[PDB]
Amino acid sequence: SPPPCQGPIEIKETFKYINTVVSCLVFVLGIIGNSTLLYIIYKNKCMRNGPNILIASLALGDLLHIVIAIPINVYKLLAEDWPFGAEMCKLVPFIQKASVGITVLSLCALSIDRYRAVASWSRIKGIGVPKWTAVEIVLIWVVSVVLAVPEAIGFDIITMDYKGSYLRICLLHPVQKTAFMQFYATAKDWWLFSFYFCLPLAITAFFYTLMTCEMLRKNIFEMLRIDEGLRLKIYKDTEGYYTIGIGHLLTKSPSLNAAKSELDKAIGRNTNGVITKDEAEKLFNQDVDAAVRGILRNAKLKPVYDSLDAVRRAALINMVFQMGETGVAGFTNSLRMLQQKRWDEAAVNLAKSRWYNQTPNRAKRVITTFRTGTWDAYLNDHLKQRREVAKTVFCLVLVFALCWLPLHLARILKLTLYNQNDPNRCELLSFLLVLDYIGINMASLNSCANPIALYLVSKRFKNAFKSALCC
Amino acid sequence: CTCFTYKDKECVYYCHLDIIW
Ligand SMILES: CCCCCCCC/C=C/CCCCCCCC(=O)OC[C@H](O)CO
Ligand SMILES: CCCCCCCC/C=C/CCCCCCCC(=O)OC[C@H](O)CO
Ligand SMILES: CCCCCCCC/C=C\CCCCCCCC(=O)OC[C@H](O)CO
Ligand SMILES: CCCCCCCC/C=C\CCCCCCCC(=O)OC[C@H](O)CO
Ligand SMILES: CCCCCCCC/C=C\CCCCCCCC(=O)OC[C@H](O)CO
Ligand SMILES: CCCCCCCC/C=C\CCCCCCCC(=O)OC[C@H](O)CO
Ligand SMILES: CCCCCCCC/C=C\CCCCCCCC(=O)OC[C@H](O)CO
Ligand SMILES: CCCCCCCC/C=C\CCCCCCCC(=O)OC[C@H](O)CO
Ligand SMILES: CCCCCCCC/C=C\CCCCCCCC(=O)OC[C@H](O)CO
Repeated sequence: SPPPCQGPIEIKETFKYINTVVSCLVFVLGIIGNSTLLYIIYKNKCMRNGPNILIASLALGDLLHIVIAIPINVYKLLAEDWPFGAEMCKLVPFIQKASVGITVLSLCALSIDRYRAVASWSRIKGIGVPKWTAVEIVLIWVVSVVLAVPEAIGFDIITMDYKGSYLRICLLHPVQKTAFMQFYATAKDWWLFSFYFCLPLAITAFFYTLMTCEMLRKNIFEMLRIDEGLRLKIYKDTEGYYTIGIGHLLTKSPSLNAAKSELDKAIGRNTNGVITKDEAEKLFNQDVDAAVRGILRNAKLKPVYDSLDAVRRAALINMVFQMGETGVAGFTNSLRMLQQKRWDEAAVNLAKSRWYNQTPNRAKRVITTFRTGTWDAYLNDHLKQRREVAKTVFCLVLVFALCWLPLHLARILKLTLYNQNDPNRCELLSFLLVLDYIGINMASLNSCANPIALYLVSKRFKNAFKSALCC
Repeated sequence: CTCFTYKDKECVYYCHLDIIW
């Protein structure tokens, strides 16, 4: 039997003041933001697509979480009591974990949907809400609800005499009745850390990484499409040679039939000299892989290519597409400047070349890419859209991680540091109370923060919030 | 909030003051 403590368990009033001000701000701001987000999505037929319906599910989860988590924990902090009976003792943490499930599974679903939007070539572009997304969301909600059931079984009101005074305490009571519930009581906080924090962080980081890798390939395609054109019919390049797609040389033979037979071989069907954009994109991706393999077999180009970031690598591939491996190797001083990361110097030197004199528009764009390491010289609607999708996913995931980490660390610290035999353990318990109430406020700040992140990252949402709130 | 045993009245009192989570 554990000894009593030598010191008190208490929460200082100054902390109660600060924490309650934060709670009220998160509550008011979170209800307004997520309600306005939902109204934006419902009111505008232009806002009802795959991802925004998933965002609607996230926003509903935000509202559910804020309403179930903040008021009851403000009350516990100030009243230090439980007047609501056993049924509410079970229902509140049940609904609370259901709403966390909806939040994290909706975030996961959004990261997968945004990846699919970049990677799928057969996805029909348009305003529709796919059949599967409707069942996707129902499953998210059913699963979130089922996974929260142990909270409703395990929580209950117990009574104790504590140094004279009778207390009624709502908690996940020790001594659960079945083997499963006993295990849940001991593992719950590792379960929440694993399934509701680590696992969605791993899933969204994985799909975000797949998505940004794919966006890099799309950007190289768009860059060379701007500089060399996408030609779906066989044409003759500046030297007279039959070519197709994005500068894909078919043959140097003067026979159009010979070019057609090569084309049919590379595509695997009878094209009669005409291919689809998807076919040209696959051809282009192979041409890029081949150009890269050649760059890495070239002792003058490999050191430079290795040292460059992914964007500047694309500019180098761009020059190799235009003038071949041997021509690019001729820029000896410019390649050295690039390898030493003297961007502005390399940019001024490249503009003094015969290459710039012959194709100045293209060279200016490639040089801007070398100078800045950005895609700015190739900005079009597809690039603006990709930047925004990337920033949306990154920001939602990062704010999730930062907001929810404190509450998990609070529960893990108790698991790892609390020694029930220590007569001084109530100083740790008093500290954990502070971390816990902070953790609740930070977790609810996530629900409050999601509408704000969309406002700042998405021009479409920014203007939608303006119409709904500033008018 | 949970505790290893009911007999740890300090932990149970802490759960009485603690967040619902
Ligand atoms: C407990 C034993 C197992 C029983 C568990 C099942 C019963 C509770 C589940 C309810 C979720 C039902 C699906 C509700 C889906 C709501 C989705 C939603 O609101 O998404 C907004 C979006 O705008 C949509 O178009
Ligand atoms: C415990 C951690 C506490 C703090 C945790 C954060 C939660 C509160 C933040 C809300 C704003 C979040 C969204 C901020 C988005 C930044 C602006 C932005 O992304 O702009 C993109 C623009 O298109 C090009 O930069
Ligand atoms: C109005 C909506 C648009 C504007 C958006 C911002 C709104 C801010 C309003 C309220 C948050 C702050 C209210 C502060 C309430 C403080 C109560 C309090 O601190 O009392 C606890 C005390 O410690 C007990 O011992
Ligand atoms: C099923 C859905 C459940 C929905 C949520 C149900 C729980 C809401 C309960 C209380 C919120 C109270 C908000 C803050 C009220 C503070 C009052 C207080 O703390 O009392 C002062 C104390 O007596 C000083 O000594
Ligand atoms: C997330 C928003 C929607 C939330 C609502 C969705 C609809 C509720 C459906 C099923 C819940 C079933 C409740 C689980 C049954 C209660 C178990 C229980 O009370 O166990 C006590 C124990 O036996 C000691 O007496
Ligand atoms: C950049 C993101 C990469 C993808 C995400 C990978 C999965 C996320 C797992 C952990 C993140 C948080 C880790 C830090 C949080 C504290 C962990 C901790 O305290 O545990 C120590 C030990 O287990 C005794 O408790
Ligand atoms: C923005 C997201 C990141 C913010 C993350 C905030 C996490 C919690 C902060 C500090 C806890 C540091 C640990 C404090 C340990 C106190 C040790 C103690 O008080 O006692 C030890 C005990 O006696 C031994 O049995
Ligand atoms: C007159 C009102 C106060 C003046 C204005 C202050 C502004 C507060 C802002 C940041 C403070 C950081 C808060 C960090 C919370 C830590 C609380 C804590 O650790 O206290 C536990 C104590 O040990 C229990 O025994
Ligand atoms: C957008 C960014 C929002 C930023 C918002 C402000 C962040 C302030 C948070 C923590 C500072 C707290 C400093 C450390 C507090 C704990 C120190 C400690 O160990 O307390 C002693 C303990 O109470 C002995 O009983």
